[PDB]
Amino acid sequence: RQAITRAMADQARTIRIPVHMVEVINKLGRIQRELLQDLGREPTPEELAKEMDITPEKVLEIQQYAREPISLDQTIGDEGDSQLGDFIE
Amino acid sequence: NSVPGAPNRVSFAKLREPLEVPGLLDVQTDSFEWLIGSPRWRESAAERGDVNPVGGLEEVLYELSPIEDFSGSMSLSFSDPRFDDVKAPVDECKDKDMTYAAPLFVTAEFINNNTGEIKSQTVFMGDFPMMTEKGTFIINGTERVVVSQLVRSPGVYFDETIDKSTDKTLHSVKVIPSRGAWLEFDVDKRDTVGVRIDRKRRQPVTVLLKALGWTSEQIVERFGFSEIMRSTLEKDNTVGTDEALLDIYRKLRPGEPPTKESAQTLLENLFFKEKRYDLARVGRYKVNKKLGLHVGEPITSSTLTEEDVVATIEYLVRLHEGQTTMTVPGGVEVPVETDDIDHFGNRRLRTVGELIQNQIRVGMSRMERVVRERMTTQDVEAITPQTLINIRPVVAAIKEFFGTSQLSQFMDQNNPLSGLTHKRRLSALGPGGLSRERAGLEVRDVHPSHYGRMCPIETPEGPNIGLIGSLSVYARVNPFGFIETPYRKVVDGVVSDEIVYLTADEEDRHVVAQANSPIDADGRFVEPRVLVRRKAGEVEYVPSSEVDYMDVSPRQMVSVATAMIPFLEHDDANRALMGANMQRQAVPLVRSEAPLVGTGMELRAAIDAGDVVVAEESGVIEEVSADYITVMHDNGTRRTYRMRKFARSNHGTCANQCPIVDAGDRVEAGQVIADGPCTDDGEMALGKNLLVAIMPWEGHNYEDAIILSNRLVEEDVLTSIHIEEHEIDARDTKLGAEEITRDIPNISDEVLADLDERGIVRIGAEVRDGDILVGKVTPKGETELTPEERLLRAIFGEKAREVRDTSLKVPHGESGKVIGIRVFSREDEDELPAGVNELVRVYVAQKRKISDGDKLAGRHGNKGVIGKILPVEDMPFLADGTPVDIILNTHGVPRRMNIGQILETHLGWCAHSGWKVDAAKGVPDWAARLPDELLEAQPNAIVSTPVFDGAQEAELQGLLSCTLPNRDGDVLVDADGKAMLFDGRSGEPFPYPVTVGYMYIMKLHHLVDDKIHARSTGPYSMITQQPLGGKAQFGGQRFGEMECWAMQAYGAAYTLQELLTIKSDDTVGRVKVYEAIVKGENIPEPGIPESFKVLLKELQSLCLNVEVLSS
Amino acid sequence: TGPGNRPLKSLSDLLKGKQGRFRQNLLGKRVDYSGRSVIVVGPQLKLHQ
Amino acid sequence: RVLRGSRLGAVSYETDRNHDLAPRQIARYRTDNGEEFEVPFADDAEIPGTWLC
Amino acid sequence: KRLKVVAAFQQSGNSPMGMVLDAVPVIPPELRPMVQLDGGRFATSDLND
Amino acid sequence: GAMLDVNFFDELRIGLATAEDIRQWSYGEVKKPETINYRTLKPEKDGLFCEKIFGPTRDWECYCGKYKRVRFKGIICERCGVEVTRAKVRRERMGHIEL
Ligand SMILES: [Zn+2]
Repeated sequence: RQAITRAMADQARTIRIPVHMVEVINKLGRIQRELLQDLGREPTPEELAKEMDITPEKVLEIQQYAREPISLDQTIGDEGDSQLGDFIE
Repeated sequence: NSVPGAPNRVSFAKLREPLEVPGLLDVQTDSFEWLIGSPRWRESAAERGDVNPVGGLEEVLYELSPIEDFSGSMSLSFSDPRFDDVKAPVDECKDKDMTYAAPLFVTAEFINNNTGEIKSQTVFMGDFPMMTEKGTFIINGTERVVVSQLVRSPGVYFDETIDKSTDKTLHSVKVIPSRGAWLEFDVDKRDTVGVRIDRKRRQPVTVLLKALGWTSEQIVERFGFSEIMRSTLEKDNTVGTDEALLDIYRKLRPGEPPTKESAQTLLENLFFKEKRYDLARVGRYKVNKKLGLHVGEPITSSTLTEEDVVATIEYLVRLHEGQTTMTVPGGVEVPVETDDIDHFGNRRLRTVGELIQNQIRVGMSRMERVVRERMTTQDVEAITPQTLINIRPVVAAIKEFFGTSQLSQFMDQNNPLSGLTHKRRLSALGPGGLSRERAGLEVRDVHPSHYGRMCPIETPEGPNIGLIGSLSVYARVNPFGFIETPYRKVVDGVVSDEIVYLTADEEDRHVVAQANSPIDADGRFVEPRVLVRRKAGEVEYVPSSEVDYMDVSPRQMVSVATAMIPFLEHDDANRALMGANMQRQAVPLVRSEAPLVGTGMELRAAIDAGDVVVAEESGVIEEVSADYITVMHDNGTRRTYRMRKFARSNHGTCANQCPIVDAGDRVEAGQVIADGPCTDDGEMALGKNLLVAIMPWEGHNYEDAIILSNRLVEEDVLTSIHIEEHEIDARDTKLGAEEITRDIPNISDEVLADLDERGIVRIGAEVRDGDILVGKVTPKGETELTPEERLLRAIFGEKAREVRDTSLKVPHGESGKVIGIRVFSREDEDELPAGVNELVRVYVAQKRKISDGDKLAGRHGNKGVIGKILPVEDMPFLADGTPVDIILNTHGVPRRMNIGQILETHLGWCAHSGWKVDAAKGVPDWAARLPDELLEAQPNAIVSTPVFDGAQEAELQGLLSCTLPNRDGDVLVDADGKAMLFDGRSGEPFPYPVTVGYMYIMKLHHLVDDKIHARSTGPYSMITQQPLGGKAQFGGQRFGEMECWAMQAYGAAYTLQELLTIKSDDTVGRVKVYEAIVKGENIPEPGIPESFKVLLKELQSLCLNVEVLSS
Repeated sequence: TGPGNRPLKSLSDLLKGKQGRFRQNLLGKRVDYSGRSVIVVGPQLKLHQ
Repeated sequence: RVLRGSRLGAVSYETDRNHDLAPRQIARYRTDNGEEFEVPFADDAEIPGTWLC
Repeated sequence: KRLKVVAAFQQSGNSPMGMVLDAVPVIPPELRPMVQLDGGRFATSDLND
Repeated sequence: GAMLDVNFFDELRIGLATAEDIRQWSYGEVKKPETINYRTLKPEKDGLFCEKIFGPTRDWECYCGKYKRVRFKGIICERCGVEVTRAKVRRERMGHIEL
């Protein structure tokens, strides 16, 4: 299980993130889902910073680090003829 | 008629219809409250039988409950779907961009079988959107409309395609369920059977019946009468049940060890266990009515049965045998007949309740999977349905459906007719249904079952013809998802008044006469031979006794928007289609004047349009404003009605709501109290009434081009207010934060005059193209300076000013006033997306005049751009000095077969002038069928022709004969309908009389500024080095393939090289060409384009040594 | 595939099919120094105008 | 509606001066399996012995 | 049908040794770029996976 | 035979590539499955955007930042290991993977 979690930390993201940041992201997401169930709404970052005992700007930096990239090989149009990358100035 | 605020519009109605037009948004509202389980629905469906009314949510909960562990040792149940109140009002949602919704509370109940408890929590299931009283949904502030979707109903479908190489009819069957598995019982090319299941390519009946568990003798005693089945029974090659089961398991699961017991149960699970195979209640009703199985008992047990399977096979072998009818044992005999995939008995309509129900069912599927998961992994006697239920896939499913879907579209509202047209819309494309390109030609056509149900006129004329129609006026949706249709039933020749909602199959049971049937005012027909419609679309002259149904009115076939065209019966369907399709594309004028000539639909359609404030409760006016009317009810209470003034619609058009009553007025319930965008005095108004002539003038009205008078510019007769909303956000970054302020490095102070202390402009500031709206600057950081810039900053004493300015500049060709500023802030606790600090939106508005190039059209398909706006003097003007307003073309009229515009022109001059026929010798013979209070008419009086009961040739011409003069004794227009015009340019009279009159025309949303587009040097792409395209940018023009063909065909090789290289992809070439132009030098040699080098690098990347050689 | 079972664009997928490099190059290129508008009749003008 | 991005790389604009450059050295690096690589270093630069060629 | 491809390898200066592959090339990265958007939303080109 | 493609084209010969030619084309071996740092947003060494291999992203600026002028051109700084040049050779330069 250690080696498989090592692999899921290393080779599962296109931008490589070190393992401690991956684990605190996973902890943040687990706490976010659990407080979504219990609180009934999506939590505020100040509440999550209260929960994981860090600062809200640290929460925002973790949220910035948690965003996975997107592909340029889907069509924005419902009629599919133009790639998404055909609109980038 | 019979609406208390209706203005006196006079009709030509010869026939008095009993049925009135229903509440046209019932197709949305009743479906949605069916899904809710409103008490309104609860009583209403119970008023037509329906001993057990079940809501859609109630149906999903009952078909899901109970949930069970694999052991059978504990169970979960749901109960009591109840709604809360909404979380915000409508206008507050629409302003603050919150979606309009209401929470769900569901009483769950967990039971341990091992010890025995109930666990009754009240589960917050999640937010749930609500249909507004306009029949729409508001999502994230945007306003969306769910489109109704046609699919084929689940059931048993029958056909044959005879093989021309074989000359044998090949009868086939697709037993299609909902959410199930395929099975088809064909007849092969040989004398065998095609019992292929879920595409497993090859099966006889014997493997299925011994797989069912019949003996050969049990096959014999039912199937006794065909050499077909006897040949297949001698092609059995496997006798014994378990051998057939393992053969099925082999052919179904290959790559799997066989077991004989699970093979019988998996087959029992795949077709009879109703948790993985669920043809609906409608599918069960369709099959049971098709084979006469449950003729005396209501619908349950939504899976199949072996009785139904053997009845299917027997019907198949008799239909491949040739029979007329057959009774199954225990069943009423059904006629041996095949099936259509286009008749409306087979093609149901998934409404919005069906769609939301399916989305909630597929969300609860994943939620149920999670419940099955943590039923075992969690501990026992410590869990609770709070711990069990995760609501996230369900609420994600709902949010995914209301967004990002084929069926969830924007409310297409440039005018309330297009609102009422995007509602009540039928689509055959989407998820579940057929796609566009895979679908053939036959479903695009019009079966005769469309009559009275789906309008055979109104459809888009693009690459969607036939796929998207609308409802008829009087159509209504069956609780089984079919399209029912009213009929006046006629008994013994006497027409009764029992209105009977008939659907498509029971239409074919009977035979139906028409609205233009002569009645003796006591029901009875006077013709012994009457027009009638037979089941296959046949028309006969019936002996006048067998008819059991008559139409409720005329125009029962037609849509709403198409029923707003006078003289429809004179126009061909092509230009009528074009006119009805453009009639949803009118724009709101600043005046909105009612037409002189119309139908009886303009009042009822506008009060059902939503965008007319209707007096809800009868009372008296207390105090008015331009923004609200305080009504004084007749018992106590008072009520305001907040007018929406200058609201932006979804396409830039305005949404003013002016009141139309005074302070002392007394109003009643159901009365119009405030006109909307395209309304006047209650009824519809999509344009203006203009004096028109039909001469060809100077080649300016060449081939549907239209000229105008300058008076339309002078009096603002065609003038719309366009409102455009711009947007910019303050966003976090690594280098700091985006800042909205006046400090905007490098720039004059004069261009910073209109903005406030913090960068945004103030209300009322006229902007041009390319000005500053939101003064906003971003941090950039430090790079090296070029030494020339270093010298210049050394000379001028300027700092670096390290921050970089990206202010919100207004784009090209857009100007006008600035009405309103809505601004959101993260620090002010507003909700914002992530990393965003301040979101400001600016309402920009302008008042566009009419202009040469604008697209105008009448109500008949006669469309066209504006050729030339002539001045007011150079105009063919009438003998009184009145100029004509617009001038159409003659040559476009006869070849387009649309003379309804000519009849509208004659009728419009008749209505403008006003008439009073002579009754000195009584009624003249032409005006006999013409009803009373029509013998006179005041000038500029509103009239109405109903669609298929309108003015005849005798009535129109005879009324045109007597057309009393205006101010002096001036009979301007003769009996023929023409008049003598004078040339405003030359001065001589025209040698021939010219057809004149008043036609009601429209202004369309295909304006010039919305289409003009040009670029010298703008933004490029990122991946390729091509110029970026689209009017949102500066944008380029696709020099396509046939263009390359044409310039090869001239042989202009150098210009082709120009266009392919140094305007597209020669990255080092573009700058040198721009430089050589500005220096005024020779245009240099075109280099190697980028798209070739990309291909070269990809071929080198694909392990292919591409070599380039000169010798 | 990737997210939501959409198959990944391979290297050979750049050249083949609808969005293939050959055909999309053969289809057309948007160009600079161009423009468009709706047209109206010009009945007084010369033929070479 | 318009969306833009940025390849994170600086685009400087000077002239391709072919004549006036900083003068430079060339160091011969050899790998294991008899392969020669010559790497252009600056004059004012210490030449490292080990190298990833 | 075999002599077609056999004489194809024979006549040219090719070698069937290159049919198997030992070193795989890599396309230049600007052809498959990872461009950021406004806010760090990255846009890969699906070859990088 | 001209890869710089100066306008005298006559033929276009497609040919199968040897592994010798493949390693002849490349300017380095990528050997780490990295793209870019999440934090500093600069490309990683031995990755799929490696400026040591593929080239500089900043016009005439090396990775370590020792040299930042166009007069410094056609040299390789000993620390960063990058050939300082114009930043469009990343359109042309290929890498390889020894398997
Ligand atoms: Zn460096």
